[PDB]
Amino acid sequence: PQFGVGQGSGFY
Amino acid sequence: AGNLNSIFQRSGRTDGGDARASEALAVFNKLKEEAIAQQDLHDDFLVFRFDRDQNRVGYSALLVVKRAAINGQQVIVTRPLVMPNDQITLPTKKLTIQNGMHQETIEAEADVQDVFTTQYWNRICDSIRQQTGKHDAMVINAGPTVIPADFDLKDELVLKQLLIKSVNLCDDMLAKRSGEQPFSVAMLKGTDETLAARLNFTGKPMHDSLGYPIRSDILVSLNRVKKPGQQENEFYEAEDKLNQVSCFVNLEYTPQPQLPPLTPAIVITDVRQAEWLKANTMELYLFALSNAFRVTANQSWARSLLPQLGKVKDMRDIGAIGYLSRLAARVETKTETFTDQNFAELLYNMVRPSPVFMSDLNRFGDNAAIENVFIDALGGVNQQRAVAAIIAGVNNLIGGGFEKFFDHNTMPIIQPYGTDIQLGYYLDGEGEKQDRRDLDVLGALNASDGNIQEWMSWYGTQCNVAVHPELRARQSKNFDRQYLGNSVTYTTRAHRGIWNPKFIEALDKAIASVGLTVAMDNVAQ
Amino acid sequence: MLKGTDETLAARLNFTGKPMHDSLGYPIRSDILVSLNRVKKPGQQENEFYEAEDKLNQVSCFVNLEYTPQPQLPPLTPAIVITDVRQAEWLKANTMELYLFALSNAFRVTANQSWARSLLPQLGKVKDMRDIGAIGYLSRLAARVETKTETFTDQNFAELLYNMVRPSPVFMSDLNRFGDNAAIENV
Amino acid sequence: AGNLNSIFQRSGRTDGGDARASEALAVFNKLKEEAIAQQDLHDDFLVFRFDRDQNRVGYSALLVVKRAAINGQQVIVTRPLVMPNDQITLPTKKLTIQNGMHQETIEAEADVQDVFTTQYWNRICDSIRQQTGKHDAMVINAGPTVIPADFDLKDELVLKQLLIKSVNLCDDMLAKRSGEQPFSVA
Repeated sequence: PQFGVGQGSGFY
Repeated sequence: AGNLNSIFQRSGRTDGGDARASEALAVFNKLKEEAIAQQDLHDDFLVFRFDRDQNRVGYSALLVVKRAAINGQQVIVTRPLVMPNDQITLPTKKLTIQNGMHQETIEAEADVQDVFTTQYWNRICDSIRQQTGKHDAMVINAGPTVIPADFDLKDELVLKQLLIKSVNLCDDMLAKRSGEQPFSVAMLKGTDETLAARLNFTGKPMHDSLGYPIRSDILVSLNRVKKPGQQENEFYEAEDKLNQVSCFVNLEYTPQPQLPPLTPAIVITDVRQAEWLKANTMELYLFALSNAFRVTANQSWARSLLPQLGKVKDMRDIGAIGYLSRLAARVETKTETFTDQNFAELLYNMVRPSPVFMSDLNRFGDNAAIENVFIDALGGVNQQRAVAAIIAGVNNLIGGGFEKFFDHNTMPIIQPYGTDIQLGYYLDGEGEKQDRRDLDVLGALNASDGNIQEWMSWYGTQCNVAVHPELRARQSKNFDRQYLGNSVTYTTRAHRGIWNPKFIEALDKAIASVGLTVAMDNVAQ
Repeated sequence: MLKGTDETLAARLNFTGKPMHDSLGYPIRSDILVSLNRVKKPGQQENEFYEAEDKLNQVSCFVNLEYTPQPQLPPLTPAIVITDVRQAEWLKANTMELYLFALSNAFRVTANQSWARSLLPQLGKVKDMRDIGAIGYLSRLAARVETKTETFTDQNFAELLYNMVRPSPVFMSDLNRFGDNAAIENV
Repeated sequence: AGNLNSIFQRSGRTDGGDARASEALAVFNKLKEEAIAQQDLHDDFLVFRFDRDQNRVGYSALLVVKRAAINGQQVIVTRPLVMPNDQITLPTKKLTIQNGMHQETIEAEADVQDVFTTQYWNRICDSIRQQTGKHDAMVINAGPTVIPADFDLKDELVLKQLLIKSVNLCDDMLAKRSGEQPFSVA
């Protein structure tokens, strides 16, 4: 139902 | 207590690290050196061990690390390689499920999705700084992946290739942070060059960076842009390929309040550039995705559903479709009286004419640095940023104008499919690895041999997402033991989503509209 | 740095019948291992992301007996002898402050009469050396006390201590110029 | 592919290519080190790889390289060692011959003289420059040679001598470029 977000990088 | 790490780590070194992270470091350092000796790898970088003992993770990992200073900022790009250890159990998480008025808790092991928390990453970054000396560095996430406990560590070839691929990606991300120029149709659009493409009805699986099989019914091959009459590049031999997309088509049994009952669910399972190209960027990815669209837009995917006539062991034989149809029976497809015309009729009555395009999304896959933007684009705190990155990537391909087809803020690029994906493989009668996804709708109908009640119990498990996913995962595993066999190994899980039809319209039309014409090789069926 | 608002300490006295080993694998005698742990309130903890342990430090003590005849007091005066001082394996540093904090673990081994458990008999041993029944040779009995058998009671044990062992031990320690703590022990 | 390779070869590396060429690079590296240890050769030269999957080559080669700055010009001197492989098929020339009144075609595999074209040389120039970092250097062709497909790589003596001789030829060409005084009857 919800979207968790990990520590992505470069694009943001 | 956890704040005593500020004292614990102030000075000195210790004797520690798990047996797999120890062995993994030793083989990876060996491989680095051989790659340098053979001149395949450049000697500009470091490999590091991240310990569960020395620092704050549940699972140890090796870190593929490269660095450069970019416009005064120290930048490090890291691609973690998780090392699960079969002898080490991390305390489980409590999954409390509110089943209406009944509350029950299931305890379960943390998978790489649960392990790779935001703090897990932040701890990886801190350890690297301790190991590189770059205490003020910024660290780029190239996407964690995992090298599973199960197999023997002696496969130097694969391990070498993992380092090679991981450093490739690290160089890309330093470059793209450095402002490197994007992939575009303009680079392909020679004034004397054109594209062409075909659908491969493979009869075989394709394999990820660790050698595990990936389901594909159709491999779409986009030919190298070129033209007869161009200057030949000396005495050369090459495959005329630019890129490819791996996909499969299921037949989902879907609701209706006149359409037939099954949906042609076209699923992308992998996106690859031709092997001669080294870089992996969003523009390259996005351009290749148009390969799946053409599967149903210009050509007809339904050929992939033909039964393997003459082969007794076809677990996904189309004849099974008769169990969901009004026949409530397997269609006799073993017989000399079964024709192409009869096949088409089964589909006329059972399968909807309008294709649906969706894809897997895997934060831990071979393309994780990129998969992550497409995943965050599904929803969450940074959806707007992920979407902005994706639309920018297509505009880089076409020179602007994606926005002339649709509003990305009214039409988010990828929607959730809800039911997520359990990945794994099973062994066949000769011991080969096959994708567990084979028990799809036709697969499951043959597995139960027409027992529709058994099929529907399974089918509801794979569709009703009001049911907590742990409950669904347990029943999915129960069904594999009964129908697939006990020789089943589970691998890293993944998300699925639906590509917005307007994203698709804009990508395909925008490329065609700027003149990068592609011919179909299968000019007529 | 230890006084967390969500953190307290607690300790356990271990009476197990096994030795410790030093830095080159040689045995160390002790009767009691005093283990001091970090206990946190069950809210958010750093360990939500990792396997974790609460050991802070440990002091290993031996319980001795000094014979002090009076030509009255029970003839044997016990002592708590520190045979080793260690920090938890999590802490790489070894300093004076850490050593001193850990020493408070020996002090607490004498809470109540816990330290005297080291003087008990233990299971099934036909002829073995730390048997309290040997104490009967210095006491009026001039004989070994039948302590290893099914006819020896808890009450008889308590009586051997009441008459032969003084209830309050002397604290002392062994300082090794060449041990791993030598930088500190030499002070 | 060439329009893309400009930038998408810059980021990342791969494995692959002819195993015989990899063996040849490895035996030369071994011999190089033995020669340094025994003081037969100075550790002042580099050996690079020229390979199929990167350069679309026809035949693979090892490249022996020396460098000097001569009157301000950075100069790279090299001697390629071409490596044919009996297990690898090479594309042929289609030779149309007017045999009297009728044209017939004979196909033949390109030989080392057909493969080592001016452009092959230009790609050697560029490949070495990228591996040495001297992107604006002038490159001297010291005269290539060949290590034929047919035979055991077990003749370390021959391979050692080829390396020594290649190094010497490279030095003579730099010496010419720098104005070294000629041999004369004087």
